[PDB]
Amino acid sequence: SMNPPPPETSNPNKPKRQTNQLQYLLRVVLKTLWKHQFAWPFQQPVDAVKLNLPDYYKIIKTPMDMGTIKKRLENNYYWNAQECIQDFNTMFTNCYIYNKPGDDIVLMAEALEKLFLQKINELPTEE
Ligand SMILES: Cn1cc(-c2cccc(N3CCCC3=O)c2)c2ccccc2c1=O
Repeated sequence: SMNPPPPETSNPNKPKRQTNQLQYLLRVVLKTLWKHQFAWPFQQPVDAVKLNLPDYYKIIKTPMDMGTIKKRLENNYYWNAQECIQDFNTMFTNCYIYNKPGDDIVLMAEALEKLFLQKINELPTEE
């Protein structure tokens, strides 16, 4: 029932890049999802204490959220776009794993994921 530490957003010994694809993931993908009317449950780690979800971190062992992704992008945490795309996919998948089909949170994830897929469909060619 307690919260775990959040995912890492800083690691000075992890090698970093700022590729044109990563810039797109920030300027296009994250900004589009962040401003969406359904973004708010995804803008920070799930607070299992405040939300009374004592089993959330029993079931979800790879937590991820847009607040974390935003920090990772703004602090140039990633080497490549695939790492960040995997973070978005982890976020969506966690929601579908934990919750029931048709729950409000699942509908919200599905709306965000539809936009995510549209934006990643036009991920620019590297350099
Ligand atoms: C991804 N996610 C998110 C929420 C969820 C909804 C609303 C609000 C917040 N907030 C606000 C600040 C801290 C916080 O946790 C999380 C949620 C709630 C119930 C069941 C499942 C989920 C879920 O799967």
